[PDB]
Amino acid sequence: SDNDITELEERINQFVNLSQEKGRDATIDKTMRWLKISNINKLSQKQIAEAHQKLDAGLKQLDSE
Amino acid sequence: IRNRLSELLSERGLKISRVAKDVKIARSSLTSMAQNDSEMIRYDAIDKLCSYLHISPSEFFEHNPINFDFTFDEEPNYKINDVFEGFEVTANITHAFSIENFDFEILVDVELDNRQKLNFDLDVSYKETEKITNSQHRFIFTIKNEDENIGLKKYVDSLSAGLKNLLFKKINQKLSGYVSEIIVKNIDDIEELFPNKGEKSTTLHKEILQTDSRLSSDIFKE
Amino acid sequence: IRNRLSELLSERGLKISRVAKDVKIARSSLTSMAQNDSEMIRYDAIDKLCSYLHISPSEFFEHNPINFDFTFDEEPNYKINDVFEGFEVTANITHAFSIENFDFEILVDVELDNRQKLNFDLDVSYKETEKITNSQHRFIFTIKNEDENIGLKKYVDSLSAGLKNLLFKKINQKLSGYVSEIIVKNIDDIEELFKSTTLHKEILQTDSRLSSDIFKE
Amino acid sequence: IRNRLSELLSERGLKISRVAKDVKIARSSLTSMAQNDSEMIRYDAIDKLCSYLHISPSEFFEHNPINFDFTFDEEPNYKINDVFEGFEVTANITHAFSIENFDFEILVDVELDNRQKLNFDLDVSYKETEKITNSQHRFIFTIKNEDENIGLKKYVDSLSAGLKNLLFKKINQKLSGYVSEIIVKNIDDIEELFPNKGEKSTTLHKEILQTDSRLSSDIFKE
Amino acid sequence: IRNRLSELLSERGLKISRVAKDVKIARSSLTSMAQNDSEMIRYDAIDKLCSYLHISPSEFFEHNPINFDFTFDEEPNYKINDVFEGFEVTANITHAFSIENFDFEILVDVELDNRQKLNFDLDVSYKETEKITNSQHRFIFTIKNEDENIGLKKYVDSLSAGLKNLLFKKINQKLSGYVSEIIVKNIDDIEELFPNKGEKSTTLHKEILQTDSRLSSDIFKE
Repeated sequence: SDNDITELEERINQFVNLSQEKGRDATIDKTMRWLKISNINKLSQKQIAEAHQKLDAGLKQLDSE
Repeated sequence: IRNRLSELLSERGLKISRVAKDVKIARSSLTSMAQNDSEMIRYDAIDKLCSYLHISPSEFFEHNPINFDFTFDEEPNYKINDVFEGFEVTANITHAFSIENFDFEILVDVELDNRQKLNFDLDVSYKETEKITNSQHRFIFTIKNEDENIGLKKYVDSLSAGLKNLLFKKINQKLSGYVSEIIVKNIDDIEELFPNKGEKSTTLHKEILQTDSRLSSDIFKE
Repeated sequence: IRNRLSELLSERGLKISRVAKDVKIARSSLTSMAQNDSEMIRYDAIDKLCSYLHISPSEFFEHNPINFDFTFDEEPNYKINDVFEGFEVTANITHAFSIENFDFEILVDVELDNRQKLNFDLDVSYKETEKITNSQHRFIFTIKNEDENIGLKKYVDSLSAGLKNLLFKKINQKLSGYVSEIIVKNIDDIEELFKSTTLHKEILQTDSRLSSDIFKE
Repeated sequence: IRNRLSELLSERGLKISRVAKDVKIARSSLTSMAQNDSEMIRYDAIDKLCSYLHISPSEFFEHNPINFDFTFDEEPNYKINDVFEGFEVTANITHAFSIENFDFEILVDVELDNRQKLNFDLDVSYKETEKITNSQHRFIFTIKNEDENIGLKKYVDSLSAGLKNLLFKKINQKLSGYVSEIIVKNIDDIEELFPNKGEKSTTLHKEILQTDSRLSSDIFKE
Repeated sequence: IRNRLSELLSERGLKISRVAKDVKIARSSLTSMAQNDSEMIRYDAIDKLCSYLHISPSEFFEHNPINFDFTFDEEPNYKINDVFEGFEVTANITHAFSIENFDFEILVDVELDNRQKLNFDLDVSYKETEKITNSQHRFIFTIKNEDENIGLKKYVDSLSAGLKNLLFKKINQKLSGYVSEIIVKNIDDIEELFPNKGEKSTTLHKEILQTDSRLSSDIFKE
């Protein structure tokens, strides 16, 4: 779902950037490791939605931090 | 027993570095030995310090014949629910897991000057995961039978304030090590993917071992 | 600083093994620490000993504010004579060689309780070799300027007998290491053909002691 | 017979751990031996305990010369209908199967001090699969000829309460083992696909062996 | 503490085999347990014996609260000259070697009913390699400071004759094991080329381990 992979990619890169903005070193490969996905480009939609839940929660927590 | 270095230099007003420059003893070792935490001491060190401070070892070594030996349960009554609240994303012990309960028995064989030794049993249960900082937390335990061990408290408070603090340290350190050991065997590694402050990435293991659980009871107030 | 565990046990007749069993401490460590030989002591050890012996750490640790420091000349005045003959019969440094001269000054600071400290220079020259054993001979050095060290004797015997013996042991070791380092470099190894020892090893084992009115023991 | 450790330390008020710290005996072994269940004991153990408690073996060991030996039917009259109501999804013995009937004969060769031995026959029939917890159940049996074995009850109650409890334990344990053995041979493996509570996956076999069937009759009340 | 089986059946006049046939206990285990040497026993075994003999455990077990714990020197003062006079052709410990001297310290922490414990030091030296038979020898040791340990003897003789014999056995056995251990580490294997009597071939090691060194002193007469 190239539209989903762009949304997922934008959020995971946003999460990486926010971590770096927080001063916490962040790399895309690690945030992909959080999703434990082997290929972001090819994934089932439900997994993109499931991944979002992980990133959004994490993104919000650094906000509180 | 404990060296009174901290009390000695507080009374003198001198600093550890100043003493180290005077007695030619390594700053790190001397500052560690200044704290009662160090368990080993050198004869050269006691000679140099006693001479520098112009005092006999009497003032250097605070000794009380009442020996408090502590033993812990080989198997405790511990339940640790695992809550997967993004420990990796947030390095907080609460995010990694939570102690449902942690109760066990701490046997204290208090020994007077005479070989006569009195044993006190402590039903100690986990009470709360106190959050000292946003970064780390301290587990807090409580003695259910502390009222029974009122005589133990009488013996604890019968010692000097410095020796009382040394016991509290020893109890806290043993308890921390024990709790961290149990938890690290019960909880899988939860590595932190993103380092906080980019300084280092720490696995939950490093956090729980770093976590220092200090027992809280009227038996041990200070 | 003088552990009196040894003295205390002689007072109470308590065997070292008996104390080790009662205080749950290794016999080897307790016996090593008994004559204050080890330079490291565990807080647990002293705590257990004090509680067990019903003593304050005062009766365990005897300390005299006075401090003695010994500095040896970087370059000593030494001459060597190597016989190379008779070492083979049985370990004997004297047959293998001997030190014709080994005069050198040792700067000794006797520090008083007052920050001020007193510097005394003693010149010790090779006097003879002590035949303590046929296998081992200990070099003897005599103080030439004992006049400058008259106060040195007074400070030395001002300390307790145990402390005096401690000093004598330390100075003896230091002198032995000094002379062995100096000599082994100028001495070729001789194999003990008559379990296997090289004259170098002999030099290492051979010690030296300052025989003087200032240090009689 | 049984060591009176449980009764001894109840009277003393001491805890097993406290005794273990005193007599240098392993906590697990000592706590097991504290219960009358242990079938073996060490002279070292009896020496250390008798000395610690400052008591002769008389008090330490409670012995009644009346020996109750139990034998069970090689072949019982057992009918076990299989009703597989989702045992794999719900771990309840009821869901796995149900005992239509389980009657058999338990021969008890009660022996007095004298070699004179009296044998009592027990027509014991399954009565109900009592559900102790939502997780596990206890099979309940009943003696049809218990009124005939009224003399047996007279002999049972003629013993000490501790020894009576020890017999009840022995009878229950033998009966449980027997019943679980018969059922496990009669019922195929019904593995539990989903670990119970997710903590561990246990097969019906493990459940029935874990199941403890205690006989219920006026002969054995306590 | 020791089971008084030997004394019990001596008084009854019965034989171990006869008892074993009665209580269904293995002859070897029962005969070993009849001797005080056994360090382990079964509740089933005590139940059966107490019932068969119609006696309470009081008579069955003899316990004296005075506990004699023995400790030996980690390093002894031992000199063992090697004189190989054809040990392989003649299997005599004397032919294999000879003890020049074997002195060491045996610490006995005698404990009364109260935790108060008294320690007695035994300067024990090898005296003679007593030759019990032409085949084997017994090493004999002697306590130099036995006169100092006169109080120990007072405590030893204060016990029952059976318990005294049990101590003597324990002391002998520990001493034998210790001496054989030291010697076997100090003496190389001296295999016996010709089986002794042709029945079996035994190495010096087997001979010294078989060798049983019993201490001899007025402290321990019987």
